Amino acid sequence: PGISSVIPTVLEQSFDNSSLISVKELLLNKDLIHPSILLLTSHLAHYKIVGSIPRCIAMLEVFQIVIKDYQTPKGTTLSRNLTSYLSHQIDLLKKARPLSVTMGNAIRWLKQEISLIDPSTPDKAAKKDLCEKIGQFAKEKIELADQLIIDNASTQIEESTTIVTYGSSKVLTELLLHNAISLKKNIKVIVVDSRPLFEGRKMAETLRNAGVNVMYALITSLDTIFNDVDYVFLGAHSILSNGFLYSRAGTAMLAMSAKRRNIPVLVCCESLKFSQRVQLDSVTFNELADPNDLVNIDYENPVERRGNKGALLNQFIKERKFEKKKLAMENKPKGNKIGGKKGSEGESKDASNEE
Amino acid sequence: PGISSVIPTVLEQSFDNSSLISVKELLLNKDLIHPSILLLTSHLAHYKIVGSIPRCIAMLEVFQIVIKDYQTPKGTTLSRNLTSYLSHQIDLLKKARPLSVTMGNAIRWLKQEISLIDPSTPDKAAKKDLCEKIGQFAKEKIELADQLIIDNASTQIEESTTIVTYGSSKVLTELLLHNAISLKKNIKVIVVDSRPLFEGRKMAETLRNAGVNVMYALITSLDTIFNDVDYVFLGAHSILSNGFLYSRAGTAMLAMSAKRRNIPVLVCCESLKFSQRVQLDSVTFNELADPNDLVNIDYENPVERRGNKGALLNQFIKERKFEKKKLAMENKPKGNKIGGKKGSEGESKDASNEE
Amino acid sequence: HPNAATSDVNVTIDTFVAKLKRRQVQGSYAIALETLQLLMRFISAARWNHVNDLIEQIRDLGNSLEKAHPTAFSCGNVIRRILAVLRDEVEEDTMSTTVVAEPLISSMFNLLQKPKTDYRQVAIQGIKDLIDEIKNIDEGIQQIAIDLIHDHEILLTPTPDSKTVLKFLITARERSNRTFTVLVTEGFPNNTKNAHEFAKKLAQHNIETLVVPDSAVFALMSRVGKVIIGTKAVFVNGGTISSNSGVSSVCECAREFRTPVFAVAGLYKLSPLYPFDVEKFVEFGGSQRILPRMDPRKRLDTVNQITDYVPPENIDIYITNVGGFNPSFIYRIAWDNYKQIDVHL
Repeated sequence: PGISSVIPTVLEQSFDNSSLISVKELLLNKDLIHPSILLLTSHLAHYKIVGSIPRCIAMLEVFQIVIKDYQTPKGTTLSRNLTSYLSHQIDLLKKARPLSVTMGNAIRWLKQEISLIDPSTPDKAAKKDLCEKIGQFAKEKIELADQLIIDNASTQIEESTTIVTYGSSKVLTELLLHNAISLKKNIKVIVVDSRPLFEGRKMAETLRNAGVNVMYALITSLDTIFNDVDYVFLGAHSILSNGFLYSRAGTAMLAMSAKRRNIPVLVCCESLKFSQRVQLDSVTFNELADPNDLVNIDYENPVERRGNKGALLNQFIKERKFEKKKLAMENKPKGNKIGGKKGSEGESKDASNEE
Repeated sequence: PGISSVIPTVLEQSFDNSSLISVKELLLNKDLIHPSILLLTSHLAHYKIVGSIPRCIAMLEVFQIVIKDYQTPKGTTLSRNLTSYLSHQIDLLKKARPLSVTMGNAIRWLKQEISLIDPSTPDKAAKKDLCEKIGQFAKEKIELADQLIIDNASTQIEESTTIVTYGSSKVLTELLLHNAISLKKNIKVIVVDSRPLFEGRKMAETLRNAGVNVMYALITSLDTIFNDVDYVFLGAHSILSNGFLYSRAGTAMLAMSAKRRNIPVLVCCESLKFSQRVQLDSVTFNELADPNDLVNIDYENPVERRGNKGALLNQFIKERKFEKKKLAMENKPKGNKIGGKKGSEGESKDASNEE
Repeated sequence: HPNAATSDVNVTIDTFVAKLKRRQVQGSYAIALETLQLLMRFISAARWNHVNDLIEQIRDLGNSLEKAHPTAFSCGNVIRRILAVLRDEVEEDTMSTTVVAEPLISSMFNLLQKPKTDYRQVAIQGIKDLIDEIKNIDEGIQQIAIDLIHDHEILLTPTPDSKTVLKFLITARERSNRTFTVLVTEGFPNNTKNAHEFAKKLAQHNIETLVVPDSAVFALMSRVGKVIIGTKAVFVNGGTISSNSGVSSVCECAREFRTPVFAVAGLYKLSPLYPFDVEKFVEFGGSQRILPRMDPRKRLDTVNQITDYVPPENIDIYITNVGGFNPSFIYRIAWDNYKQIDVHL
């Protein structure tokens, strides 16, 4: 399969719920691995733009491509080693960087589809209808859902709106853009961003490219802009059957602040982002990358500089860890807008049986 | 010379700072000690009645007695090895049961007195005036203050009362008794007890000795107790530089409960008990004692049953530990009744530099 | 009074002004020292014999300095302290020159109802005393600090910059048996380098280091035991202005999760001016150290501030050379060295 273990950075006395590293620079790859998967892995390893929603879509696309490239062998049948291949791919993905609930759901659906069509139907005719149906699924459980989200937002969001957000959630970006150019309104949109990533920055750039009045924000002082701020969406990633949000960065802090000062916090979601698994704190299941993302003096991303920073083992014990995904709270995100239109996160799994 | 080492039971893991060990049964000591101090120490160690108010008084009395008995040596002056003797006494006291804030104050006063009349005087003229002075002081800063507090309390009650109580606060006993007898109101008293030392039981007995309408319960039995009932009273030991309630055991929970259930709490204090030692937690310095305070199986104190438990040093991996002095939450108890009638505990050290 | 005689009478006033405005001077303590030196210079060469006039002149001088810089307060505070020192002495003197007791140290109703000597040497001595105080605060805080730290407790430290706070930490760490682990936020705009330096210093002594992103506090707070600050300015109703970056949100988090908040403090660092609005006292920061290139700046709006203000709703103790004090109480402390007259100069 390749190379595993033998890597820098200590085990860390504080927080070790999941493993931390893998395969970045390619050598001795197996003679059957599809290049699209490899390229995706390479991307994700040092990714700026994507998070949750587009990733899944990309994965789906890749899978479709693979299916297109695949034909029924003379010896082995259509359902003989496909599942094994899928499993291998999943394992590779895991090794690269842990995944999302939507992805899991998609995998499950794929598995179901594999079972559904019997290994006796014409092979050319089989994948003809398969790729169509997958496309249909994609349209419905993503694009249609996005449309529905947009429409939900439309009825709720007032005449002239100031919207403050965090992240790179593509749906929200789309919504903002819609508000700007399609339906046409005044939009004071403020975005916040952290040290290691530049998601917020990217979003701001995108907004500028569409022509919007934007405020660029950082952690050290959020309050300075609120103390005015009227309506707020958070960086949606995954909901659990408790009624929380496993989400990106110090969104939780922001939510808390919102709760303290006047207004509720609200979130839009897709009716396939939901899990049935549950957790309740920012210790439960941590999403980690390398402590190398914060060695360089900020400004840009690829720089290469000489100064002082660069000690993970050199000096007398130095641990420089962080987190990507944390716990957003329950009592505060009262709003949820999905493929089933409406509801509260207090109603944490009232659509999970309805499906 | 003295005795050290040989301590009972396992030392646990946390809260490992204060003296809790020792001479429970005596075996050889130094040869010029007056035995009244020793007797007092023996009493205090195995005491089940004392609670902040009387200890200091007792100490004062003992000191008076010592002074009365004191003979000035034929050789050296009135204070040469006297200081050494005093130090030894202090050491003995600490070994037996820690010096409280009141005790510290008393010690300070003694030291001041020592400085006041420096070596030049004979015997029956100096100590004649010293003893009288100290008596007068006792009369002033203590008894009269208590009386004042009582009378303040007297007015504090208006029309119709139903109360819940805790603690071996002599003053509180006096208060409630006064209510019962020489005020003839509609005074209802509900009692809460505690396992480490039986104060609640004593209180109940005292009430009975008047013939009071008495309900009786404990720390846990409260949720049903409020199903009309208004007043709640506590008896603090000492207040620090911070304004925090650095007192005995089962208070804080009760206070919290009271806060939750709508009608507030009032505590009583003395104008000498304040300290310049600064702490904000239970862990810093606490009354810690032998786990023998948790051996008895309910009902009474002397029963001794061979039921389920009765070992500690042979119990491999078991950490039985309890605390006696607590640090209650600052904003919770509303009214405090000191020498200047009434005030908020936000005062903290308003009388400390006043001296 | 303007700067007409105060240029050739005393040498480096202009230099001091430059240091203040253009920030050539580094360190609040250093600023204080400079102010003291200036005062000394004022005293030594110049002669007055008339006292009230001199006092008024000094007040004016202080006032002007304060008006020159609306967020550096040490300079002002030192001057105020000196004024206070002078005033009591003057009051004492008056009573001898001409030739009632209060319930406590100071009365309230005396403000509504109608109430040559070696003075120069005394004044000289005062400055020396002040200097000495400034030098050895830590030798007076040391045995009030090691009264509230235990074993197996995680210690959060945002904004670690000063030589005081570091020394306090070192003293604690010397007793290495006392178990404490240090979480340090980097502090995005300016604190970064300083934070790194602090971490290095900790490592030098053998103190366990954990480097923290500012977004990630909610994920840490439930595990955090005790929190220590090393502030620049202390205020009336209990709050502080701390040396830059990531303190407000932290405090909010603490309040939510209920966390103990220590603060290393000094009375000369403490100000008797009341902060009433965010719209004034909070000092903003440079976008220069955010994003290079200025053509994206046409449409977007970057918001950043250096030094931040704290509401008193959160912090709980002020570990001084005198002792740890309550925030909803510290006014009394200030008044035990300052007045209500020396406020709006």
